Amino acid sequence: AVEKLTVSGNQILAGGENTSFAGPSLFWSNTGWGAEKFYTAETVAKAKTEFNATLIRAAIGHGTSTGGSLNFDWEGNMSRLDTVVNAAIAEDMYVIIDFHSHEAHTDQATAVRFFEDVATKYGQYDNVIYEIYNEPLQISWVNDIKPYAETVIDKIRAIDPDNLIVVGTPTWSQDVDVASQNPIDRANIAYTLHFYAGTHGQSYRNKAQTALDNGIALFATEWGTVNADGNGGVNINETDAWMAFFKTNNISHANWALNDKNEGASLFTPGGSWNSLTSSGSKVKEIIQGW
Amino acid sequence: AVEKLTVSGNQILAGGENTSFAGPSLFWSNTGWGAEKFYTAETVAKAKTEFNATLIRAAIGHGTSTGGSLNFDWEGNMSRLDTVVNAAIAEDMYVIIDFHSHEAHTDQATAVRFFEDVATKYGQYDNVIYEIYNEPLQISWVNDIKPYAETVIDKIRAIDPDNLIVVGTPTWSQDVDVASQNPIDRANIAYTLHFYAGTHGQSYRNKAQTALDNGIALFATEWGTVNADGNGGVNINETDAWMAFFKTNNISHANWALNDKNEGASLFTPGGSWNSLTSSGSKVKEIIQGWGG
Ligand SMILES: OC[C@H]1O[C@@H](O[C@H]2[C@H](O)[C@@H](O)[C@H](O)O[C@@H]2CO)[C@H](O)[C@@H](O)[C@@H]1O
Repeated sequence: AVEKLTVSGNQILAGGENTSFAGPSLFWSNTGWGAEKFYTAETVAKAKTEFNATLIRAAIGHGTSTGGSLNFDWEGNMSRLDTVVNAAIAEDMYVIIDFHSHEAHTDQATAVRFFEDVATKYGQYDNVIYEIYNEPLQISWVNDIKPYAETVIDKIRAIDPDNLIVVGTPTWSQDVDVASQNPIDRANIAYTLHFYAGTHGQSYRNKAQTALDNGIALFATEWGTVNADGNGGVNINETDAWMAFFKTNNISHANWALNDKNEGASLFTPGGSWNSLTSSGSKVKEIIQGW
Repeated sequence: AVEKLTVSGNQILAGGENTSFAGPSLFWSNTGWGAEKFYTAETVAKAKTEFNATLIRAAIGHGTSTGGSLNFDWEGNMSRLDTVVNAAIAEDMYVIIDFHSHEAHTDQATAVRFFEDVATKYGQYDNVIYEIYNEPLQISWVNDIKPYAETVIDKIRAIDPDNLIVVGTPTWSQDVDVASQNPIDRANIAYTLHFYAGTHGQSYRNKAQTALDNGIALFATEWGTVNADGNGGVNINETDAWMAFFKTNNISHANWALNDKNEGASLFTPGGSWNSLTSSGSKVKEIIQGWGG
């Protein structure tokens, strides 16, 4: 079993203690996107045996115009999620159930369906973390994200009252500072912080520091060692700066992405696996093993 | 009236004869979960006229941290159970009173309260079948489930001495083979077997075969035609394989679930009922209608 997660001030506690966890985020679960082969019990086990990962994020794709997402293949995506969640539980790892969307607030009925479903099927497990809105775009925290979050949090809690729920923030989950000015009034809520080392520097970390200073807990559910588009070279200086920042603030994180697509963010070289890591994968392996 | 259910060897006898019954299992009775609307006398009557169902399972939600369960709304869940039980008696159908939990052994005070109340109110009826622990998880049969079971069975039996009590087994009630190695020394006790056609096949039937061969009777109080992930299509051939295994061994069963949630296991389409069945609903209706009721 894993320790239950709760929020106290700007800290997420595990079994009542200050600590943090590191693991990989699976790539989009979308049918046709190539990462389906990774949504397996075998891969979840490998994340643990190879990197000593303590968590794994299931990025269940959502989007009314996003091919192969929940809007086009509910069954396939939900089946992949089920496989990963059950494996995570069996491996004593946390599983971040991510409604991987950039438009959750405009397709609310689908979001509610997704969350009532996951809360019903997996809510009893302390391993389960709900990530209700991956990456909101340049929208309003108070008027777009917050109302949607309150609605979804309440729908989830009518089924599963105990849990840590991580809420996306404006501008691809960078504006944790804006969210911190008007936090959500519900128990155990953390806020999403996303960054890509080759694009987001100190100024982005400053925004995260502001959020922590304002009293909200952060969870970096997705981050890359490369550029913001998921490609390019590994920026060690910025990656190390960000990891140091996370370590000294007990911020848990999931790296993008356990996949083999021909892009720098992939942990594996194209058609490769755990024995053929990319430059990003090699760095991520050390970070996770050393966490 | 319905025949008295007893256990002899690995067989459940009705009035002393070998036979089995089939019917639908209602979804979680929980307040706010959308299935409360199905816990009605009309639904029980319709399960009989539409599907020829001879039983109906009332899945009364339980969970200290399970929203809308008996722990949060005692009266609401109990009232729904009451409506279904009385209708079952009025329709000459068996009613499986299911303490729908994944944690009964860790909240025994609630389990005892629930069972003493139900045994006191409905124990006089032979229609009543007690299912004391829906689905134990990764726990011990000998160290966790069995002690819990003996305690609850004794609490029930002190009030209602005649009835069939079905006990959950490890790993979502799949480990009947494990339970068969150390059976409970109480009269008329059957053991729970749960499976989903799209996920569990011959290896799971083999575990059940091990249990039967070891001397214990089984009752498949919950089963689905689809994948265990609740979604997906109906696996016709595997469902038939399981139904043949049940028919030949006279194992009674309740299908999951008489509900309208948009998932493969629901018998009905969203906002639908008896005249608007899902692919699973059509298959389940076929099985129940031709079972023997
Ligand atoms: O290859 C599948 C799909 O990828 C899309 O880009 C991804 C990118 O690979 C991933 O790293 C990032 O996190 O998300 C984007 C999608 O927003 C690409 O845009 C699609 O054409 C392609 O089919």
